[PDB]
Amino acid sequence: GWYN
Amino acid sequence: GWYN
Amino acid sequence: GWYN
Amino acid sequence: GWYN
Amino acid sequence: ADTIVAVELDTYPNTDIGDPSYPHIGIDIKSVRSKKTAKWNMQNGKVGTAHIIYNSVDKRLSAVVSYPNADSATVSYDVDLDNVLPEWVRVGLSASTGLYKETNTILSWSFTSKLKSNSTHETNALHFMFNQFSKDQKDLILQGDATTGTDGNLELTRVSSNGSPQGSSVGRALFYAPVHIWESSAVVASFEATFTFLIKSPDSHPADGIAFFISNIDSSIPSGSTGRLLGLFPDAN
Amino acid sequence: ADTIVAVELDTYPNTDIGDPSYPHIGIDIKSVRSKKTAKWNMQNGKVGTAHIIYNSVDKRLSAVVSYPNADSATVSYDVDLDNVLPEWVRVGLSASTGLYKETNTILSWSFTSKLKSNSTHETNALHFMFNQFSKDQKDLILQGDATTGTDGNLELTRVSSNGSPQGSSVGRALFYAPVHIWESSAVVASFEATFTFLIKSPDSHPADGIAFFISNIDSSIPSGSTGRLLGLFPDAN
Amino acid sequence: ADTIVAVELDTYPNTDIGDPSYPHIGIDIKSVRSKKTAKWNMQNGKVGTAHIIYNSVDKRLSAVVSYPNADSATVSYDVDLDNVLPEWVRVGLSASTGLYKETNTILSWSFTSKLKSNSTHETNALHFMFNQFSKDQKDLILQGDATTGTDGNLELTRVSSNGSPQGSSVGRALFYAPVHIWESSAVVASFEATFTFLIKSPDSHPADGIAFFISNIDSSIPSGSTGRLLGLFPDAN
Amino acid sequence: ADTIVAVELDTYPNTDIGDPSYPHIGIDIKSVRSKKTAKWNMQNGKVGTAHIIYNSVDKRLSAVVSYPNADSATVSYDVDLDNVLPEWVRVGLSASTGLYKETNTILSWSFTSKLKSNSTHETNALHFMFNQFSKDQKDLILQGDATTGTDGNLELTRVSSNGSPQGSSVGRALFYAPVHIWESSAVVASFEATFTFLIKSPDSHPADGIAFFISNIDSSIPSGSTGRLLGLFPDAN
Ligand SMILES: *OCCO[C@H]1O[C@H](CO)[C@@H](O)[C@H](O)[C@@H]1O
Ligand SMILES: *OCCO[C@H]1O[C@H](CO)[C@@H](O)[C@H](O)[C@@H]1O
Ligand SMILES: *OCCO[C@H]1O[C@H](CO)[C@@H](O)[C@H](O)[C@@H]1O
Ligand SMILES: *OCCO[C@H]1O[C@H](CO)[C@@H](O)[C@H](O)[C@@H]1O
Ligand SMILES: [Ca+2]
Ligand SMILES: [Ca+2]
Ligand SMILES: [Ca+2]
Ligand SMILES: [Ca+2]
Ligand SMILES: [Mn+2]
Ligand SMILES: [Mn+2]
Ligand SMILES: [Mn+2]
Ligand SMILES: [Mn+2]
Repeated sequence: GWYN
Repeated sequence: GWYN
Repeated sequence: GWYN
Repeated sequence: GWYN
Repeated sequence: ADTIVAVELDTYPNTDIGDPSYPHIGIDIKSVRSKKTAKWNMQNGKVGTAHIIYNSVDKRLSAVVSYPNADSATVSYDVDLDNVLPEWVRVGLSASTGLYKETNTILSWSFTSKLKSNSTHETNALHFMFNQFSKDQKDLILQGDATTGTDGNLELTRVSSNGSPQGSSVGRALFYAPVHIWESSAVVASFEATFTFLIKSPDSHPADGIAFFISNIDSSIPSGSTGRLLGLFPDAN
Repeated sequence: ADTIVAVELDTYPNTDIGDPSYPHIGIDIKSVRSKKTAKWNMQNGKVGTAHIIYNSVDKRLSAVVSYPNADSATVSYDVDLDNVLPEWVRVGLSASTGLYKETNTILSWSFTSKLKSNSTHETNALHFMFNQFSKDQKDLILQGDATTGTDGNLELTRVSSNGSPQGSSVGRALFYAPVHIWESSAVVASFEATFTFLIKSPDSHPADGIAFFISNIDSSIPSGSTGRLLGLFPDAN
Repeated sequence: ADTIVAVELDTYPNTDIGDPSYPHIGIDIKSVRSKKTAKWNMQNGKVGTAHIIYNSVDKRLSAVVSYPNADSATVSYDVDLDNVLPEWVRVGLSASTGLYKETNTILSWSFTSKLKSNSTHETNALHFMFNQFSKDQKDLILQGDATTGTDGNLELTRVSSNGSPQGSSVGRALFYAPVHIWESSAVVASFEATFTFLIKSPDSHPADGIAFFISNIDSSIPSGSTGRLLGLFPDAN
Repeated sequence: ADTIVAVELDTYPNTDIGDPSYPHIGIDIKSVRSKKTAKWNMQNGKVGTAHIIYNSVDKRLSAVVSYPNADSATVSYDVDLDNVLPEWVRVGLSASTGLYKETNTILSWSFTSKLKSNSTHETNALHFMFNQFSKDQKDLILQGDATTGTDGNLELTRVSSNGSPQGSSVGRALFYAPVHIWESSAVVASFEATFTFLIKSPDSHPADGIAFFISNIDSSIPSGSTGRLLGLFPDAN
């Protein structure tokens, strides 16, 4: 999810 | 002289 | 039996 | 003077 | 479930479960939701050092994570471990990767625990130091993906033959002997742990982190605990 | 004046200079008027143990004083020793008597300090352990009335040939080597001291106490510092 | 069969298998018939101390057994443990009685082992110290009649309710963690062990002794190894 | 004159005083003419390690000097230090250069001594560890040309601005605290010292070497002890  |  |  |  | 006390070096922000939005170090008491966190300027590809300390006088669990010639990150949490952990525990290192990955390479790890009894004032002590790991390190309990011996290092999660980190990995290494971490009849109990680590993500998208942890002696990687659960917790509660 | 950080085991209440009205343990930072004290149920003629700990993570000086099978006394004070002490110090034990007296007998004394570079993450360490003292203990600097060798003990203050303690006495023992107690370049700095002591007052009128202290390397017993000043301070400020 | 290297404190002369006609200490290499012995003036009912040392530089196993205020007994034997033991071992204490008996009480036990790699010149180390033993001590593997708890001691062999040592008893305590006792890639390898013991025989007819031993990791008491076999060997060969 | 026991890493063959015709390690007992030597394959400009051990059981002084991935050189000598050294000593490192020169850089130095009394069976201990050296390091007595503070190293002999070692230099570093190296009423006494060193000779003509030494507490560099005398001996007797 994050990085994304 | 605490114990006097 | 050494003591015996 | 070992190494010279 | 297991009882976990851990210091996490969390490289990946899982905000949906309480992580702050940056890599951080944390004190985890029986939950992946750290009781306390500190911002951590993790340096991809560089060898770092974690020092963890606790004593029963201050009952303060503290940790400092640093890289050479950089400011350190520090986190501390007041906790009475007598009230959390069983008397006898195992200590270990854990790490995980998920969708994102990183090497979780441990280059060295030492630990000392001391317990001086109240009725006798004499000391019990355990200390181990590994500055190198061998291919068959019999005083380590390796769990999950953890392997030893490659370059003399402990790899907590899967790496390729060339050192490429793999996603969805989890692995732990526990010291073989149980540790008497507290005893009510002790004047002072204390422990310290230090480890050096190399987290590399050529991807530059690192996850998930490394933890030093203290657990019930029969602790194992909880089912499914890759990724954000760091190999420590059964769920995100 | 010298710079002193000390843990005092104060057997004699000098209420006119801030002592509480009972034997107490205290943390002294550059003053005999402790920054923090705890009630201490001294046991005349019984061997007790003092444990002192400090680390630069928590920056908290703590001490625990106990007798076997009794509740311990504990005292802690947050202090940044970086800002109080010189980088290099000597460590020692001090004791005094005044109008009233007590044996200030040390049966054992150990100390460990560790200092870990931030530029290198390598550790310097000093440890010494005395579980007996010889008549010519050359790694101790004895000051004032301190002697070694009788019963293998260190007598900080004067005692007669039968062990009768004398009034108006003051004596110190400093470990010979300076200690690198803090360094700004260090990731973590820590030390611990333990000593066991036998304070005995035949008349049950003990004074004045024993202190573990950390000082500038060239520290000496201040002039006049018998009695309530514990051989540590030049005045009661 | 197990592979055993041991230092025996042998209180009972078994002359038919090569014991000298006096209590003695001995170095046992894979046989109860010691490769080297020395007379030992065992003192019934007095706490003694045994110290065992080995290093891979000299490859010499030595032991000294002493009582306070008495001349010590010392024995040494050149042995290359690389050629005798497996790389990983467990270390332990063992004791036995037979027709005659004695208490085989261990009051304290400490061990340190260190391995310095040839490749890296960094050291792996293990240290433990027990100055008291607890009921249910999880870092000890107790075998046979060995128990902990009473007096904070380790009783290797059976003692009755009234404190009478029982005959034909055998018991051992092994430290839980395997020890990396030698390695070809090591520059220096070394270990030391120290234990204090109380051997007491009411009838002044003591048997059979105490040993510190090093063994294959999975070592167990050889069946029938009471009496002269010291809990170490399956026979007297 | 001083009383010196030393382990020399002698890089320069002085065949007239008994040196073999190659760099060698040696055990020096009150003389520069080693009682025992071993061929040493000195590696110019590489970091080496030296480990020195002695215990009063074997009464064998042994040393091993090695470089990573190279075979070690080992030398050993039976000697009763009770009959050579004073009870109290200082320990140090010394180095010299002569017509030929080399850097004599020490990167780390650790020492541990332990002394267990026969009367009490309790142990006194000293341990220090320098993994870096600071400017004005107050727990070292620097003598002659020895300096600390560049690169966190100890330079025993003079190095000029351009990094070139200077000839006819001699310098030593002694640990500040005296060491109780033997005692008649000790059960077992032991010490060990380890140091890492970097000897570089840019013209591949190195001299003269580095020694670990133990001396009378007030030992100073003998005047004129550059060159083959290693900063240790006043003459070549
Ligand atoms: O989009 C977020 C992906 O979540 C997975 O990957 C992360 C990072 O590896 C991990 O924390 C999480 O548990 C999931 O595996
Ligand atoms: O009655 C007052 C006595 O004071 C002297 O004795 C006490 C106890 O030893 C001591 O603290 C004080 O400094 C004086 O010496
Ligand atoms: O009288 C014969 C003794 O032999 C037995 O008892 C001794 C002493 O305990 C023991 O060494 C031997 O193995 C036998 O058990
Ligand atoms: O050519 C002889 C040189 O002797 C001097 O230099 C050597 C090597 O430095 C040294 O051992 C000797 O004592 C003299 O100083
Ligand atoms: Ca996370
Ligand atoms: Ca007072
Ligand atoms: Ca026998
Ligand atoms: Ca020479
Ligand atoms: Mn987190
Ligand atoms: Mn006070
Ligand atoms: Mn025998
Ligand atoms: Mn020579």
